[PDB]
Amino acid sequence: KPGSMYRNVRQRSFTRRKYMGGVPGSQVIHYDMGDKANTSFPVKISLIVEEKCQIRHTALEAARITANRHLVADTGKMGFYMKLRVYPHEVIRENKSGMRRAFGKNVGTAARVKPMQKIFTVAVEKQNFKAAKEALWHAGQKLPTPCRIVVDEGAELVQ
Amino acid sequence: MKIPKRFRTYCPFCKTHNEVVVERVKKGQASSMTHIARQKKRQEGIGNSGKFSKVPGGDKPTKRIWLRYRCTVCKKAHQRPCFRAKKFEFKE
Amino acid sequence: MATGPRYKVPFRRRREGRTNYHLRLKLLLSRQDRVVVRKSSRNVQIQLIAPTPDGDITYSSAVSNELAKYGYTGATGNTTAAYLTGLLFGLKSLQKGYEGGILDIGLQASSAGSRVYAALKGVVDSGFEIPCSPEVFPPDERIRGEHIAGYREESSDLPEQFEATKEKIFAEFS
Amino acid sequence: TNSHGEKRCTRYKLQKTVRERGISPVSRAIQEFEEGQMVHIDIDPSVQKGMPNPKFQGSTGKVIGQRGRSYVLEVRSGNAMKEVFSLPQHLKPQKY
Amino acid sequence: MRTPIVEKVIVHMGVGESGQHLVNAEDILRNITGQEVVRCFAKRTLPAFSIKKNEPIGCKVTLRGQKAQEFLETALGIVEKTLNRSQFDSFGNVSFGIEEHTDFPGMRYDPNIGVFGMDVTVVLKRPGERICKRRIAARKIPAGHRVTVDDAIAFLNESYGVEVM
RNA sequence: GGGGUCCCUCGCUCGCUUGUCAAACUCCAAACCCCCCGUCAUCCUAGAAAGUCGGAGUCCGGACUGCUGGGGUA
RNA sequence: CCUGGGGCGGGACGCCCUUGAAAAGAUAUCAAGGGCGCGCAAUGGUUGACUCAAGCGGGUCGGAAACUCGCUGAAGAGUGCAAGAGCAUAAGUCAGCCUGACGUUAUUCAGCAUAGCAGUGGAUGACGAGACGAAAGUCGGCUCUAGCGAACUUUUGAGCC
RNA sequence: GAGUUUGGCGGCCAUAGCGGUAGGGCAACUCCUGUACCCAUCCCGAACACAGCAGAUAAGCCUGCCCGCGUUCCUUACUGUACUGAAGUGUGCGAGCCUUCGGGAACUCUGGAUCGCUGCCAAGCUCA
Ligand SMILES: [Mg+2]
Ligand SMILES: [Zn+2]
Repeated sequence: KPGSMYRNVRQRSFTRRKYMGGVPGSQVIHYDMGDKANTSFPVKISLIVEEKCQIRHTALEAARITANRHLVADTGKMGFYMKLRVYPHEVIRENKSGMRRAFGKNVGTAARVKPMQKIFTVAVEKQNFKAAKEALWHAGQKLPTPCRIVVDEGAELVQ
Repeated sequence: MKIPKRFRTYCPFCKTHNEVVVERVKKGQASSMTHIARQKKRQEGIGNSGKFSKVPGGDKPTKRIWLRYRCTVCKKAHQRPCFRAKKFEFKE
Repeated sequence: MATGPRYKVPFRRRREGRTNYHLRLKLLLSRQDRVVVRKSSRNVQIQLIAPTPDGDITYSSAVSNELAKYGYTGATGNTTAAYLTGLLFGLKSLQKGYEGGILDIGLQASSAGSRVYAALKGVVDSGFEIPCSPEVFPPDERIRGEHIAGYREESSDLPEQFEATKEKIFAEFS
Repeated sequence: TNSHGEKRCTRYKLQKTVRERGISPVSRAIQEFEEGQMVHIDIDPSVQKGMPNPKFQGSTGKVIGQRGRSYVLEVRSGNAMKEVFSLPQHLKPQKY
Repeated sequence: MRTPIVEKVIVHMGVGESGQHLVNAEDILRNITGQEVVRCFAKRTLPAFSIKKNEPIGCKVTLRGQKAQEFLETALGIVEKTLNRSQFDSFGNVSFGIEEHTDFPGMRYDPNIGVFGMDVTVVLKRPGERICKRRIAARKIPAGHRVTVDDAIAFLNESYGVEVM
């Protein structure tokens, strides 16, 4: 089931899980990566999406896996702090016959994100800025939206 | 449920509050000389009889508890729109 | 303890423990003046009140501090003083042009032979009209002040001065 | 299927705010109204007696008579004139 | 007007069931208290006691005035004027336990009744604490006007002579 | 409460600082909109609003622009 | 009969609540969450007296499970049962006295906005009787919104033609 | 004729609540004192009720203060942002989005205020 199916945002938010049945939970494991204690990272960059899209939990997990592996192989295991801001709260339901009784079963969750809303926030040192930026570039290739990187902290620290 | 055999209520004939004894209404036997029995005897012949060959319908899940409130002073009973209950008993 | 924005504080009189609003809604449905009898620990006070949306307004009133001018010397916070205050309130309200009103004891508990019901009997005996039941009225000897022989002999001045104040106030307002 | 009861779809029409929940002001319940006076129907959910429909919530009714405690209001519902009985607890005067 | 005077004395007998035993409990409590004694009702049914809801369990009595003073003097006599700081509440309202009603002189042990332990608690307040209990303009007492634990032990030492360590 | 002299491990639970949400959540809260009043505007004695009667057709509809309308992979 | 052809399945075929529904009203689908075809002489009425859930602290094998005292406590409880709304000197709990879970009758609402439409309810009243209460008031059942059915026929109640 | 204090009844129902400190009572209020009686306890005169000489402002109450928590209001920035009424031969492959005219937040932020306002009647005193 490709991500083009559950991508466009034309339906309201289906998140109240006490009035639905049996949501298969997200495959996304963690939401904080790297040094979860050092708040003294001067250069901080964030990956933002520039469309209104619904990111599946599997897409978020794949993007997090590629970004975290690239950052661990670039800046060491404790030379970065990467934050996946958005939780997949929407429940995605598929009509698994014909169109009679078409309200489908829940087949997974997803996160509805607005334009310019940050997905990943990465805090790195001065020298590891390029590796973090390039890993965030690899992260957005696994997402269903055009993504552009924006610098949070230390804009003067880079150029 | 339970309703008392005797309690003080309004007698519409004497126009006062008095003790009344509650009595369950007995469905009487159908008279054989009513106009519908004569019509049914008059409609029997060869073949179908119309409304008199109908088998009567079913019943509701709970029938109303049909009660009559006989006044203890003037003796004239009256009956009111009764509740619907499965199990009924009289408290004494 | 207004812990947050979803905290509903009571009304100000209810916060101060001074007014019941359910009883007030029950009483205000009469569209009649209330005989608001309030008793203090040293004397008693009675008012005639009619509500308007700007706030309650009081037409007539009478306290135990007025009983001195009619020739009363004893305690102003007993059953006899309550009866005399009620009689004075009834005569004064009759003179001003008020002859009706429902009783209003408010938060004070209801018990027969109290000071409030003594004031009620005083109001009723003055010609003022107020719906009441005679069971809650006090005995006539209690309004006279026949408690005196139990503890104190200086209380013996009470019944004669009560009768004197009664005749004086009746001559005063009539 | 959906129902057709009188309280249907009145989750917020007949709901009180957080800081007006509880007892209501008793002065609102003895507000005498004149003949022909324009009064606003703003239903008090706490007072469960003498209440009009939620469909008349927010309509201005012209007082035409009194039926005991409550008042007779000539209310407009779309294009028809309705007679809506409401106690003074649910009504509120119009000020100019 | 800051002396933490004895507001009331509370006695309770945790029988844990009803029948002949609870009647004997209330009778002996009335005998040793000199005042009519009420019972108590279980709030919920528990199979461990095998009790039922709305079923009598224990009995309690509230003692005030000179009766409260004399009963508290007797209780201090049975405890030999010994008490520790852990007995005291956060607001000085003490509560301790006794295990033998035959500690009280004047009552004879019966073989059927056995030995009963009743929990007694005496509440200490200040002269003016009626405001939170009355019916006309009741208001909460502040933190300053309340009774501290050290003031409670000082009052108990001065008036009852019970050393608390 | 879970684990290798209940010596100490320790997940829930409660606060300070972060990160996300709701169609059956709201301390908040619009723009449209609806009732009433006043004003202007238009209609109106060449007849306003209301009422009574005569005659029907009609209850297969469809499309464009919005409501992220609901459902649906579309 | 409805029906993303019909059939199988199901009843969205009667009634009630939340969303859908786009902040007046209305608004469909085999739209989503569901519930009801009952229970109760007290689980009802009224007056009085009190306040609940849950924590912290004290009390003896009465354990971290009972019962009891203090403090915090606008409600986090309870109100018979779906959902939503209401309620704290209470619409809750307990106790005293009671049977208004009364006979008869008129309007207007809302089922059925606008705008016709059945038996029914549900809010105001009226006549006659009461209950509780100092009185004001409250009571036309159980806080409000579901718990039910035409004509004909039979049976029954009071008095009449 | 006017004012202060006190009491009762209130209206608006937090700008009024929660919390902390400092002051006062001649009259008043309260605390406080007893239980002959009226009344009462699911036991207790604890409350209620009654009858009150004291003693105390230590609390209720009144006056002033503290921005601490909550609320309300203004204020600068976010910002004329979000959202939206009308029209559009404006634009995107598409989910959509843009320009014009007209409205216009919420959160947060800056600097501040809010620790009630007011109505009636009565008791007193101090009127010019
Ligand atoms: Mg077919
Ligand atoms: Zn009779």
